[PDB]
Amino acid sequence: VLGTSARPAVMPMDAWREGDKFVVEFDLPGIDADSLDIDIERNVVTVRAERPAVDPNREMLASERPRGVFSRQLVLGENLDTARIAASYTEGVLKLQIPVAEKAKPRKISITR
Amino acid sequence: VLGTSARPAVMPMDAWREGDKFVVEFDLPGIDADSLDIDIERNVVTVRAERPAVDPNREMLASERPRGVFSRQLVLGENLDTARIAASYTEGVLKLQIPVAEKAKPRKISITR
Amino acid sequence: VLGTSARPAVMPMDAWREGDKFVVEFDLPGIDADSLDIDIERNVVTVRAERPAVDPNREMLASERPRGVFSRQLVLGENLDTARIAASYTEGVLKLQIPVAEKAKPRKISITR
Amino acid sequence: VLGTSARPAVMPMDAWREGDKFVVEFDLPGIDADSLDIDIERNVVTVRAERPAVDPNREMLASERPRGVFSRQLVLGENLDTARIAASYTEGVLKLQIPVAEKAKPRKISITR
Amino acid sequence: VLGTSARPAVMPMDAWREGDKFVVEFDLPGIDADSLDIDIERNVVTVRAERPAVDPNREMLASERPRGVFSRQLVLGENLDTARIAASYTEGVLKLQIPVAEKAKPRKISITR
Amino acid sequence: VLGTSARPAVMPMDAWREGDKFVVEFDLPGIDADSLDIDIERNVVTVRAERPAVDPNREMLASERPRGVFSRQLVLGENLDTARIAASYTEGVLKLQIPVAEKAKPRKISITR
Amino acid sequence: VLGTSARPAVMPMDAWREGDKFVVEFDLPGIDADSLDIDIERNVVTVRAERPAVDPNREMLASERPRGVFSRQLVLGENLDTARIAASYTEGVLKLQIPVAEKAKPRKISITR
Amino acid sequence: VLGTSARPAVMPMDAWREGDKFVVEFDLPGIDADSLDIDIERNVVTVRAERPAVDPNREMLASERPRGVFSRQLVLGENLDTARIAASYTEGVLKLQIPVAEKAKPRKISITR
Amino acid sequence: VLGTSARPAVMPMDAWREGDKFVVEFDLPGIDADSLDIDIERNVVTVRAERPAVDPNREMLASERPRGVFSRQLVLGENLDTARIAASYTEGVLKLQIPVAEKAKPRKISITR
Amino acid sequence: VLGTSARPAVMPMDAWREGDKFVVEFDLPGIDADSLDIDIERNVVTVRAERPAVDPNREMLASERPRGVFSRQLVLGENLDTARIAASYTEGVLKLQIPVAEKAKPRKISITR
Amino acid sequence: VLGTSARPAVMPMDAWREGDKFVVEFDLPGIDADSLDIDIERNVVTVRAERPAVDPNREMLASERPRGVFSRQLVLGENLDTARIAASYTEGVLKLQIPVAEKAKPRKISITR
Amino acid sequence: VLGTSARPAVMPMDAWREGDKFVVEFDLPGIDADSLDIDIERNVVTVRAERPAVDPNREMLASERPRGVFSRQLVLGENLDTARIAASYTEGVLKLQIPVAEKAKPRKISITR
Amino acid sequence: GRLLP
Amino acid sequence: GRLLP
Amino acid sequence: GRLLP
Amino acid sequence: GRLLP
Amino acid sequence: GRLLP
Amino acid sequence: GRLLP
Amino acid sequence: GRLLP
Amino acid sequence: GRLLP
Amino acid sequence: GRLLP
Amino acid sequence: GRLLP
Amino acid sequence: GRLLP
Amino acid sequence: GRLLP
Ligand SMILES: [Cl-]
Ligand SMILES: [Cl-]
Ligand SMILES: [Cl-]
Ligand SMILES: [Cl-]
Ligand SMILES: [Cl-]
Ligand SMILES: [Cl-]
Ligand SMILES: [Cl-]
Ligand SMILES: [Cl-]
Ligand SMILES: [Cl-]
Ligand SMILES: [Cl-]
Ligand SMILES: [Cl-]
Ligand SMILES: [Cl-]
Ligand SMILES: [Cl-]
Ligand SMILES: [Cl-]
Ligand SMILES: [Cl-]
Ligand SMILES: [Cl-]
Ligand SMILES: [Cl-]
Ligand SMILES: [Cl-]
Ligand SMILES: [Cl-]
Ligand SMILES: [Cl-]
Ligand SMILES: [Cl-]
Ligand SMILES: [Cl-]
Ligand SMILES: [Cl-]
Ligand SMILES: [Cl-]
Ligand SMILES: [Cl-]
Ligand SMILES: [Cl-]
Ligand SMILES: [Cl-]
Ligand SMILES: [Cl-]
Ligand SMILES: [Cl-]
Ligand SMILES: [Cl-]
Ligand SMILES: [Cl-]
Ligand SMILES: [Cl-]
Ligand SMILES: [Cl-]
Ligand SMILES: [Cl-]
Ligand SMILES: [Cl-]
Ligand SMILES: [Cl-]
Ligand SMILES: [Cl-]
Ligand SMILES: [Cl-]
Ligand SMILES: [Cl-]
Ligand SMILES: [Cl-]
Ligand SMILES: [Cl-]
Ligand SMILES: [Cl-]
Ligand code: NA
Ligand code: NA
Ligand code: NA
Ligand code: NA
Ligand code: NA
Ligand code: NA
Ligand code: NA
Ligand code: NA
Ligand code: NA
Ligand code: NA
Ligand code: NA
Ligand code: NA
Ligand code: NA
Ligand code: NA
Ligand code: NA
Ligand code: NA
Ligand code: NA
Ligand code: NA
Ligand code: NA
Ligand code: NA
Ligand code: NA
Ligand code: NA
Ligand code: NA
Ligand code: NA
Repeated sequence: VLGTSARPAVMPMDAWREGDKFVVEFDLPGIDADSLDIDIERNVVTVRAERPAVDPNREMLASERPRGVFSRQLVLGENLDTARIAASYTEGVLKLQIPVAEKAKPRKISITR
Repeated sequence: VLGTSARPAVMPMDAWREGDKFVVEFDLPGIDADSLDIDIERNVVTVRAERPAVDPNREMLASERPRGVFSRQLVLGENLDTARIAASYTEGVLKLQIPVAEKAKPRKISITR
Repeated sequence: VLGTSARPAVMPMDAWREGDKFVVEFDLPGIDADSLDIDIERNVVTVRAERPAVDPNREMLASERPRGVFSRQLVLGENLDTARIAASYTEGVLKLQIPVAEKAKPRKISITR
Repeated sequence: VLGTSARPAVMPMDAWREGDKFVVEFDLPGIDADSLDIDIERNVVTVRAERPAVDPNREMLASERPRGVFSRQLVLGENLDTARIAASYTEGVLKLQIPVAEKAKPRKISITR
Repeated sequence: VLGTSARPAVMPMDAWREGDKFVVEFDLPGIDADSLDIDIERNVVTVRAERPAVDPNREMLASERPRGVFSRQLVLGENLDTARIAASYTEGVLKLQIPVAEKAKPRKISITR
Repeated sequence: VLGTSARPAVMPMDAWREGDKFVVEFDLPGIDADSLDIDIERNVVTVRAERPAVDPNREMLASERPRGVFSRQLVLGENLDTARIAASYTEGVLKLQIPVAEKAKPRKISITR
Repeated sequence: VLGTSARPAVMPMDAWREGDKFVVEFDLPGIDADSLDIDIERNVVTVRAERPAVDPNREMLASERPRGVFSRQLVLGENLDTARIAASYTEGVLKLQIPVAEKAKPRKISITR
Repeated sequence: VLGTSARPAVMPMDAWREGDKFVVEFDLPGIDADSLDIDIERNVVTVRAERPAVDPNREMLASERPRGVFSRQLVLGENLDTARIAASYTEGVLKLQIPVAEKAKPRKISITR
Repeated sequence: VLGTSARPAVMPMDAWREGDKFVVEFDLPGIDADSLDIDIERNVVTVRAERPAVDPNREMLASERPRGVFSRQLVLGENLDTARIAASYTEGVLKLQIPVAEKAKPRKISITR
Repeated sequence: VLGTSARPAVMPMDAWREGDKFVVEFDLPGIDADSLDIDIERNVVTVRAERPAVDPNREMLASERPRGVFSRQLVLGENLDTARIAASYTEGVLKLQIPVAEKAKPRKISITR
Repeated sequence: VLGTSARPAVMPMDAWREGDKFVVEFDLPGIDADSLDIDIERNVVTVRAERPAVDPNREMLASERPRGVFSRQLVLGENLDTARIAASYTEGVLKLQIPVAEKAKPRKISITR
Repeated sequence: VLGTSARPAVMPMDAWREGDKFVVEFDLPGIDADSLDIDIERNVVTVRAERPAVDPNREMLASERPRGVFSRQLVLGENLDTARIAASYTEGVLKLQIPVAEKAKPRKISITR
Repeated sequence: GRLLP
Repeated sequence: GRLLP
Repeated sequence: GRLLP
Repeated sequence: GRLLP
Repeated sequence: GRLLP
Repeated sequence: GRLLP
Repeated sequence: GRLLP
Repeated sequence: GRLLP
Repeated sequence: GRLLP
Repeated sequence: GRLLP
Repeated sequence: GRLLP
Repeated sequence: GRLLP
């Protein structure tokens, strides 16, 4: 598996709401911080990472770990204060924390029967 | 994906010879060190890790990351000094380093044509 | 089939424009109205329903009907007056009616040959 | 999906014994009662429904819901009083209730070891 | 593989006519006789067995053997004297022996060419 | 494809009601009439045919046509006068004609809404 | 299955050499002779048949038999006297018999070792 | 392959950033310009084309080329000046050129380690 | 998808007879005429095209369009005047027109019944 | 399914540690004890069984049960006293019991962080 | 894998033009030269080989290598001097060398734009 | 197919016991002897071969034959005198002959019933 | 004309 | 409550 | 010895 | 009546 | 905490 | 207008 | 040049 | 009796 | 060096 | 109780 | 002649 | 550096 910009490798995600924060965690083991990039653009968060390809002159006996470009885009709802995103990378897990900023007097749709 | 002892989750592996050492690396993100266990028994190295299941009372919006028991067994050749294995865990990568201890006067099989 | 928040069961949809209204219908048989929730957030409509799991102490001879959490999200275009959504549930069909509110002087892209 | 008499669309079924009654429920959303037909013939119950095809002149933006002929046949055991079947259709669920009429002095097969 | 009443595990079957008897054999290893049930109802024989699930507190290193509810139904022809069924269980094989009771003056359909 | 008694080759079927007769046609090309057998037993019609295997000493350049035992069983409804079945074989098509004998005062199940 | 000119239905074929004749047989049950066409063009034999579609106003209970256009093309070797092809249709089998006309002094390729 | 409004045929896409322009190209061979429609609505560009079905009275010997409705929707980022889209169609390729209009003082998310 | 000489990319084809001409059309969008080559050799027409690979230094965000070598070979019947082939390329469609030159007194094979 | 020496049929296995014993159980119904062979060679246990093929002159109506050669090889760890293996066969289950003989002062690999 | 005349085993092929010769190589290991046959008939080369089946009385522990009849047919272009084919078999590779004999004044098809 | 050290191409194997010798044969056509390497290490035999990739400047018309690194490892039983392995390569078949050296007084496991 | 699929 | 699967 | 598949 | 597939 | 699948 | 599939 | 896959 | 597969 | 795939 | 999968 | 599959 | 796949 070698991810490219046009066909990125995907990384698995857990996402959950923790009270007033929305949290997303990605398994992104073995990434150098120079690679990690988090782009925010209105409601959309894009995570991009790279793991370099193995030296072509190196004979691997096993080479199962995914390499190249990783990318995933999250479309967040309007109540997420994307501007206040906090990001951390530890133990090979990229964790994003976005505050939830509920609008006042939210719509509640009733269903007719 | 929930790995059990009888059907463990598998983790990807790179393995290569680096001069006088054999190196194996596993992607094992987000493991607490209390979980990691490396058992050596003659020539066989077994790696076992656990990532706890999510609290059943927690509503996940995405839960793609593999959880439960991870396990992989490596059958190493006789020239690997398994007794002198060195193991490290950083950035979510479990790295094993086994010294290579070549026997004297190794057999070289010739092929008749 | 048991849908969860993180892996919802999906329900089939018909959608069509009827003059000045956009209509969406979902097959959602056997849902108690207490379960149905329709969330609107800017242009996105999210439909959520639940059908309870069968009593574990009940021996079913056939249990093919999907149960648990159903969810589907619709991304609507800007001309849809989502604020004026009307929703009804009858004969096991959830019907949504959204007025279409065309903007003035819409862009018409010409193609060069 | 367009079901025909020769290749009917199938509808999911739950079936269970409730004391002295056998109950079967079908998800059959959005069926006009004029369509529903339940034929009983000795021990076999056949359920037939139709959902009309969409007007060919109607441009659907999504048309995932199954249409055409639905049919399923149930072969019931001898203890089911098929003559006394009760059928109801509500919330898009077709429910059948057949009284169970156990024969006297039923056979109990013993197994030799 | 865990069979339930609504989705039973299936067991393989050999069936053959031996002169005046019809014989069916099932591979049903490791069943306690308290579990085995053979129900006959007119022409239909139903075989039901259960193999208990493994103690959840037991860590299995391999657990490939199918467990839970096994069930298979045989629809027998009219010439089978189902009332005189004989059943035995040995070496993990459930064997059924049904006498064949041919009707007098059987129909022989001729084909026109 | 070589059909056996235990795994018969199947032949395609058209079946339809023609007023007071039920008609079934099978594609069974290249069958010698000595092979064709039609067994009727209460409501069940069983069609059995054989096409001999190719002489093992014959080198075929193509041998795509199915050979061996063909068999299909039809479970007919109670209104079919199976005793009065008529069968013909022409142009490689086996045609069955069964008179329909409707019972008096048939049940018509009404559905409650 | 409905074959068209652009996507013909295919029919199974046996082909073999019988001394001085090459024989091909096709399973083509239920074809009216008005439909069958055999075109020969240099070394290529094309077989074309049609089985009419079922009357759209006829409700079939089973309609498994392939209908529409059947076609298969055979590329024959130079020794086949295609001009002297003989064709017969019986019992739903289309049989072609082409005389084999070996050229004088045929090439025999020897292989160097 | 016949695309409809509800199940459009898809056309392959290349997309890339060329300095201050974002370019998208679609393979859309054999489209009459009367068919091509490009709709822009906020950040979303929708491309719609039609290739007429073949005259039903025309016997095609091969008809592999996709026909009917083609449609693809692109969700563009906020920095794309969709209002200034330029579109051209030549050599069967639909090319879109959207100017990139970067916002001032863009957010750069830093990751904690 | 990158086609090579040994594993060419394939392009879809429509082919039909138009009175005295046989017409073949290929979807071949975005080909430079310098690439297109049509080779005729007795009855066989071979179409070869190339679409250059993307500059390796160009980061594509999507690169779905097939590139490299395209090739398809048509085996034409003897009545096709391949020497008089006419070829045109417009709107990304390669169109071939071959006159049909029927031989005198063609064979008409009769089938015995 | 007919297992051979070169492609043995496989039998399902449960394996678990029970204090000071390692236990393996195989579903091997309907095996004559003359067939069962257990070979031990250093750390490897090989289980071999045979179930005879059905008499070719016997017409089976169903023959689903696997027949022929069954074989499975277990590679046991060094702490298993293979020499003291105990084997029993009852109710169609082959049970192996191997005492666990832990070595003194076992290695415990520590992982650096 | 056991190849027969009617379903031959296939062998992989490399083919390339080397100046004035066309070369084809087949992987055909372990063939006795008595088996190899190369038939040429106008433009078509047919390669046929046989590898005998294993003695039925021999118990193989692995028998993965393909056996029986191998066959592949090549349709060569008119410029190939098939009469002057040269064939050699060494190291388990069957190599064919066919001289290329270009016709004078070859057609070059021009494409209109 | 291009085999690498980390994902070797596999070659098919026959293996059998011939009295006092164990024989393994590999289909390895077209290998230069400089490539073949047989490594023995305790009980494990590893076979490694390479077939060079085709010159990138060579246009192949077919290139189906597998190239690159081939590798297969055999785990042999204790009775195999691996030190006395004999290897030969002819007709594209690599043949290994290992003497069988049975231990004295071998264990024979009896099974309790 | 009843038949069991 | 018998039913044939 | 009839049985329904 | 726009909707995103 | 809304997110689009 | 003959063509080989 | 942002685009949503 | 030659035929092309 | 023509060959038919 | 070690075993190789 | 033992070998591990 | 030997390892069994
Ligand atoms: Cl990936
Ligand atoms: Cl919480
Ligand atoms: Cl690395
Ligand atoms: Cl896994
Ligand atoms: Cl190095
Ligand atoms: Cl966690
Ligand atoms: Cl870390
Ligand atoms: Cl679902
Ligand atoms: Cl309307
Ligand atoms: Cl319910
Ligand atoms: Cl209702
Ligand atoms: Cl359906
Ligand atoms: Cl109850
Ligand atoms: Cl409707
Ligand atoms: Cl099962
Ligand atoms: Cl007998
Ligand atoms: Cl148990
Ligand atoms: Cl069949
Ligand atoms: Cl009629
Ligand atoms: Cl025949
Ligand atoms: Cl077909
Ligand atoms: Cl003969
Ligand atoms: Cl007909
Ligand atoms: Cl006839
Ligand atoms: Cl498409
Ligand atoms: Cl650039
Ligand atoms: Cl057109
Ligand atoms: Cl392609
Ligand atoms: Cl015309
Ligand atoms: Cl381009
Ligand atoms: Cl153009
Ligand atoms: Cl098996
Ligand atoms: Cl215990
Ligand atoms: Cl037996
Ligand atoms: Cl027993
Ligand atoms: Cl093959
Ligand atoms: Cl060259
Ligand atoms: Cl051999
Ligand atoms: Cl391979
Ligand atoms: Cl021998
Ligand atoms: Cl080579
Ligand atoms: Cl050689
Ligand atoms: Na949540
Ligand atoms: Na998203
Ligand atoms: Na290495
Ligand atoms: Na290993
Ligand atoms: Na619409
Ligand atoms: Na949507
Ligand atoms: Na029940
Ligand atoms: Na039933
Ligand atoms: Na029998
Ligand atoms: Na049955
Ligand atoms: Na009918
Ligand atoms: Na039936
Ligand atoms: Na022949
Ligand atoms: Na042919
Ligand atoms: Na780009
Ligand atoms: Na998009
Ligand atoms: Na035509
Ligand atoms: Na062709
Ligand atoms: Na255990
Ligand atoms: Na093992
Ligand atoms: Na070439
Ligand atoms: Na060819
Ligand atoms: Na052997
Ligand atoms: Na092995």
